[PDB]
Amino acid sequence: TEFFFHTMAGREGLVDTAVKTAETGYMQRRLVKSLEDLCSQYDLTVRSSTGDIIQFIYGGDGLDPAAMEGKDEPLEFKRVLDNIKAVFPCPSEPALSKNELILTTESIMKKSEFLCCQDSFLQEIKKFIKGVSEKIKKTRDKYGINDNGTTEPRVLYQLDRITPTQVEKFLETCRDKYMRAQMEPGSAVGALCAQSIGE
Amino acid sequence: DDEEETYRLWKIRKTIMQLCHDRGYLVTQDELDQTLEEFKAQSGDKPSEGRPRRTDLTVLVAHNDDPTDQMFVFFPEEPKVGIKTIKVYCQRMQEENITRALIVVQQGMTPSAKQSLVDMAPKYILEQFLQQELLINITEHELVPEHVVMTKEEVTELLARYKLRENQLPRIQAGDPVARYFGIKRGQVVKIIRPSETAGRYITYRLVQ
Amino acid sequence: TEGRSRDGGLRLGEMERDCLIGYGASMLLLERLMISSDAFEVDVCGQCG
Amino acid sequence: KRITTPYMTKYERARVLGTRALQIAMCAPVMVELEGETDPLLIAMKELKARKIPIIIRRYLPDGSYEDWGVDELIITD
Amino acid sequence: KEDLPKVVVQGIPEVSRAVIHIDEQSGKEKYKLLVEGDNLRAVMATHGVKGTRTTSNNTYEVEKTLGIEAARTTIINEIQYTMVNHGMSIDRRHVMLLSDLMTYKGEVLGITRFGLAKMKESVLMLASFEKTADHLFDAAYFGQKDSVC
Ligand SMILES: [Zn+2]
Repeated sequence: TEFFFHTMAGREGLVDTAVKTAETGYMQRRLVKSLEDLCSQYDLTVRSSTGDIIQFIYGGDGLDPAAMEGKDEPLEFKRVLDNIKAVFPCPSEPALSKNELILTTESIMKKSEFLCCQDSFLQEIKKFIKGVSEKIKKTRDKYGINDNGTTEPRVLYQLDRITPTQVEKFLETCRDKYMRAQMEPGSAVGALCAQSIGE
Repeated sequence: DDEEETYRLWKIRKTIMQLCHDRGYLVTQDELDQTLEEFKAQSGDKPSEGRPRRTDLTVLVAHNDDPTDQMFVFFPEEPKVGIKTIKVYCQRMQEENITRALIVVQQGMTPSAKQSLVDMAPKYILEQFLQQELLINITEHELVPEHVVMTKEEVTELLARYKLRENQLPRIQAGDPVARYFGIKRGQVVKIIRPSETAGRYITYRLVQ
Repeated sequence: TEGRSRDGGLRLGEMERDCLIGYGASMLLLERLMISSDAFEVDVCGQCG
Repeated sequence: KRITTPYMTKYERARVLGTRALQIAMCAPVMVELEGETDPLLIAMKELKARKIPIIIRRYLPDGSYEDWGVDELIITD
Repeated sequence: KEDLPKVVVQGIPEVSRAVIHIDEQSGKEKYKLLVEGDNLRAVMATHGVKGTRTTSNNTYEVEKTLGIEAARTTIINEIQYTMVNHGMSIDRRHVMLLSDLMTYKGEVLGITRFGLAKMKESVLMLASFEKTADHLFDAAYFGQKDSVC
């Protein structure tokens, strides 16, 4: 009895495999047969073969999904900061307070090359660095860590140790990654979208 | 009786007057902050006063730029508006020399009257609606962004930027609710302000047909 | 020709002409589909068409 | 002033390498020195790394305007 | 006598059923109303309902009642919601593109033989897809030129 019931369920599961793929095939063909033409241009609009605009900016941001390290997002700043910390553990540089952090970053971000960046990204990194500044404040407060650099248990400074060279490296690498996540003009967005919806 | 009906009349006044305000024509905040009870104080009662002209408005002059442009607001009490009523309100509009007239009907329009409402007078516009549509203002809904009508200079700037010809834009059609909401004549462009998962507002432009 | 029984080589259905576009390659598609397979030359008259 | 991106895209890399390989396959002049190489495409990638290729890409905008960029002058990366 | 009992007396003629769904999460242990029916305009014709926060799953309904922009957002929303409802991931840019394509013409044009005719113009790709002979003969009738584009 159980054997027969179990086989009745097994064949039931079996029979759907090919039919689902038939319906998948007549999704695939009719989609790509309509959407394959769309191309992304050097001005960053998306235009039909007749040249008429469809999207003024592709994807609202001009960024290829193939670059997103985060959830549809190009970066995870926690990970990046940890990585940069590990590779360059310079012991000579001093530690910085919230004031030093903010003045150092402001000293750098004002550079024009950053101003060539999407303002939104700059504001977001501002928020990230502001949050870490607040946390380092919390830590030094909870351990009353002297900014003068004079306390005996030197270990106390290792808690949230960061250095200006590290700030420079982190910011420049963030710029690099963001810049290289852009979609390249000439790519066939329509075909990739079609296959992404189909598979 | 028909407490809901009185509430509906209150709400149609509220919403129509908010619409006309948004369209730039003469409205004042003290009017905007009217209350249902205050409206009760103004009006009579559903059985005592009825559907006819009791609290409707025609003060809606083009306070925005030139009050000489003005709208009527008419409340034909008959469930179905016939061509003869169209003539009655046509001579109302002509006598008053008013350029616009917002019409609301209870249960719709006759074919002759429906036909006339596209050819009555090129000089005049008599936008038609039913009370049901006006019970809510579509602008308040979550599922729609804000919009703006763009002046020819701004249109020129945009089409210069990307070097387009207006026919190359995305389209919007005259029959869309928002299009009627603002009475946008075809051959124009409106800016769309799309919200986003982030503060970055998505801005985009669309041509009316 | 058709296949192994009669010396036909391979078939490259629509669903690979799709992936070639996916990558975006153009000279590969042009070659694979008209140069190598069955290229031919014809003559037309401009005046009448 | 030029507006297009200063980096070279995948597609430009592909086509420039392809066409220069076609050229080099024939007896066209060559500039980078060769260590017993025999394949055209390897000569092509050597030169591209050396930025020796005699080509200018003429990018086209949709409206008929255009820019020019020197292959020796774009930003290149692996 | 057999006909009269069927007649409507009260309620929405077009509504089939509704239900008060109830929730329990800490944020709020409250109630919410779910409806089946194909007149979104009708329900917002009522007092009590927070009509500004309504929604109809049907694309045509939202298009009819709120306009094309709401229809577009609903298309993207529904594709993504159904996909995650199963458990798939798909980058939102793809689905955003596909959303806009359907509506750039000022109307929702589905991916159908009818939509395709209303969306493309060249001849061969019509003739390749479906209704070939019809398209061919009508094209010869019109004397259409066709660019290789
Ligand atoms: Zn001839």
